[PDB]
This record gives sequence, C-alpha cells and structure tokens, in this order.
Amino acid sequence: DDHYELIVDGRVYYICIVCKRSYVCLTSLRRHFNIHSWEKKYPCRYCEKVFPLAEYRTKHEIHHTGERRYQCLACGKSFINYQFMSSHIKSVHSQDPSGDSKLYRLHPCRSLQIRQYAYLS
DNA sequence: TGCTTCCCGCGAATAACG
DNA sequence: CGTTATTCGCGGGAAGCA
Ligand SMILES: [Cl-]
Ligand SMILES: [Zn+2]
Ligand SMILES: [Zn+2]
Ligand SMILES: [Zn+2]
Repeated sequence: DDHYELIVDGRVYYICIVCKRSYVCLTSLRRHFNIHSWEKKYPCRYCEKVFPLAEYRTKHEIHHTGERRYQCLACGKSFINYQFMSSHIKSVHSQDPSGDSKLYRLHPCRSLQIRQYAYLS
C-alpha cells in the first residue's frame, strides 16, 4: 500500500514505503505521506503558497494576520509562536516553560477560524 | 548561531456513518 | 442524532538555514 509494518519486542512501528521513516501511529504516517503523495493540497488563503500538511498552512496563515497568541506571564509580552515565547522566557526570565509551572498562556485563535480547544478559555 | 520551520505522539474537536 | 472514524492543534526538540 503506502507502508509496511515492523515489530520489535511488542512494539509495532509503521514504516513509510518511500522514505522508510518510522511511525508509532498510523495516522502519523498518513499525515506524513502527503509530502510524497501531494494528493491533498493545503493552499494559503492569503497568498500563493501550498502546504502538504494542514498544520503547516495554519502556522503560515497566523504569520499573515500578526496575531500574538503566546503571552509571557511574568512581564506580559505577547509572541507569535512557542519558540519566540520560550526563547524570551529562557533569556529574560531564566526559566523553562517545558517543566511544571504555567509560565505562559496560549490565547484562543481569534484572527482566523480554526478548531478551538475548550481548555484555552 | 540564532532565528525559522519542520516533525510526530498525543488526544480533543469535528465529520462521516448508520 | 449516538457511535465510529478522521482531522489536525499543540509542545517542544530537531533539523534547516544563511
Ligand atoms: Cl493579538
Ligand atoms: Zn515518507
Ligand atoms: Zn500565505
Ligand atoms: Zn516576559
């Protein structure tokens, strides 16, 4: 089909026929396989570009709107994405958002229409 | 070398099904 | 509808890049 299976120990892995990348979940391999396949297009509704993954388009479109959903809770600065936010918190506040504390807040997306997680309210 | 985008397990929201 | 299958948002490390 589009993959074969591998089994080590009990573990089942799904392997991409084309690039031989390994996946624990089949939904993952299918999501990945569109990169080879290009059977689904995710075109940017603001410009030319097309993406092989829905989430790539979504990150892209937020950069069009300028919305800043990531807010540092120590000083209030807002950021476009996780990486800027984390980078800020680590350098300025000398803390890590990975472990434990709610150091930042992610606002619901309001600059465009995407699926909304009830926990962000 | 520090931004920048990619990656993929995980599971919530929604769609397709019956 | 209830009940499933599907989509895709998210974290945060990795990989890419100039
Ligand atoms: Cl904003
Ligand atoms: Zn592949
Ligand atoms: Zn665009
Ligand atoms: Zn701050």
